[PDB]
Amino acid sequence: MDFDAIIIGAGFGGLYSLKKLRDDLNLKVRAFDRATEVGGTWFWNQYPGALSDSETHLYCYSWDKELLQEMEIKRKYISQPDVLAYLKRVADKHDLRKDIQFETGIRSAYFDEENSFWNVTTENDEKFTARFLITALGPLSAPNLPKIKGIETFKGELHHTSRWPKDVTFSGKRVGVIGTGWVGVQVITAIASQVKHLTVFQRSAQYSVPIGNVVMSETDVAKIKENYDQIWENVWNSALGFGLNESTLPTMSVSAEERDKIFEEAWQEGGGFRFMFETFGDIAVDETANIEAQNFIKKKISEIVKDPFVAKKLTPTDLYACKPLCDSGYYEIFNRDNVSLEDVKANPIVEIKEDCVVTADGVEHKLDMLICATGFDAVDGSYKRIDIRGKDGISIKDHWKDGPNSYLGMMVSNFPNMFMVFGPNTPLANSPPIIETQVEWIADLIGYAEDHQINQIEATKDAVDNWTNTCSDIANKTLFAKAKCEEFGANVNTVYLYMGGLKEYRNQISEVSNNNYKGCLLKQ
Ligand SMILES: Cc1cc2nc3c(=O)[nH]c(=O)nc-3n(C[C@H](O)[C@H](O)[C@H](O)COP(=O)(O)OP(=O)(O)OC[C@H]3O[C@@H](n4cnc5c(N)ncnc54)[C@H](O)[C@@H]3O)c2cc1C
Repeated sequence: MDFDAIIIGAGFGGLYSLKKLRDDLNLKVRAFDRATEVGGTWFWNQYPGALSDSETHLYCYSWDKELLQEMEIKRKYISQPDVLAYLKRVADKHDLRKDIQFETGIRSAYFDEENSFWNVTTENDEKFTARFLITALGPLSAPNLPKIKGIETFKGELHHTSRWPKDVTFSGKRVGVIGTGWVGVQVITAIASQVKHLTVFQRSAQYSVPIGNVVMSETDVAKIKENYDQIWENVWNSALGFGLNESTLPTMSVSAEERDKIFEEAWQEGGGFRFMFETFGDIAVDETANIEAQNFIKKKISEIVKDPFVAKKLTPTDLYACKPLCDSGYYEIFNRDNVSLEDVKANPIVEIKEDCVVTADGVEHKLDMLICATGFDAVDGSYKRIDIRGKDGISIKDHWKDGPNSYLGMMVSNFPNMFMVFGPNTPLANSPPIIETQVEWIADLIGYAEDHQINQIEATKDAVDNWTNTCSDIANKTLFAKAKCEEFGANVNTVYLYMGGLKEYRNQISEVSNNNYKGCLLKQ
């Protein structure tokens, strides 16, 4: 056996997994990533305007109190270069890179039932054995594309936001962006003032609220650092872990004037989860409440965008649901003389040619640069790109052919000694706290197994199915089921997130570890 544990991924999840298993459990560990450096999604996504949804002081690890006191809190939210710099400092400080093998994709992982360990094979045909396999593959996968006809004929710059190259310049160029979601809102806002002309190809108009990303004073920062213990206690006692005052107030239980005041206060403070969950307690649950949130944003759109026909084209016709978006000046962009909005739901893209995007009306939109601002695949995307075989050689893709599943978001029946970080049916909450929660639970179970000579840990089918039912029962009280959210698993009816909150999740998994790991088979 080469290692006690093998870790796939060197983002937030894989890095803390390595720290806990190597330095706290004193195990022999190796992590692998295709990336050339740590950071995960913050290494891969380097597009213009990439920015956290979580406020800076909470989008980080909490377990190293020296790091908390040391860390840079430059603005209220944190840019992609600065998240990457942070994670590199973590790897510096805890000497992680010597046990990470970079530029190394994992092709397959086959469980050896005779030896109760995993046979792991890299894409360069290196074989490694390890008792435990930690799959820290992240909650999102890159989504490829149904090829637009003729895309291969385009002779200008063709950039995908999931593989954004260095050295891109914008001045003097006609630029187009396909995609107006999470990523597209950030890219469009960042580049509109830099290009000669911007054409935005909008397939679905989405809601977005201001992010309110401001510089943090030394005073601001000192008071956060003085109160950090209480700040994290509030995280662990919350549903979402975003530092919000999570509301229980029903939207329709106050007057129209008081409702507008509450929305306006959130709009001015900024933040997508703030607008959706600090204002009232039923926006994601009650359609009448949700329409109030919709209308507030639609009214802001009509006030910001002066041309009422442009404002109409930007105005959504859907539920205010899915992961809430925020922006640094998105609707304002459409007042610019050098910006054109194309509704490609009404006027679809039908072809790309050597110098243009062609819409169904026959119009050739001439471009020097075309940007595909893509969405993301759900969690199981990264898993079916690895040939993972468990008991009886059944693959993870086959085991999940009828929909992904898990016990607690961390274990899959028929896949012993494998632990997922951010696997299917993990809570919806701020990611670093979820990740620390899961990594610490896995390490407690693994350290337990080492102390009790147990060498095969497996969730039962009944435990997996009960968790699917638990998640289904919560998720179907909400509008997220009805809203068809790609990042929650609508393209895999079902929402593959535990939506009972971080505090309740930590109660659920602590009950399991406290009751002799019920739902798990512990074998010697
Ligand atoms: C632009 C953007 C902004 C975000 N902002 C927020 C935010 O504000 N708040 C929040 O809570 N979440 C946010 N997220 C969600 C984000 O996924 C998490 O916060 C967190 O970064 C996930 O870390 P991870 O280590 O779990 O996964 P990742 O960072 O995705 O790391 C997974 C790693 O696994 C590697 N890997 C996968 N398959 C293989 C293989 N076969 N072989 C080798 N390596 C492999 C990948 O290369 C990747 O580096 C954001 C995501 C994006 C894309």
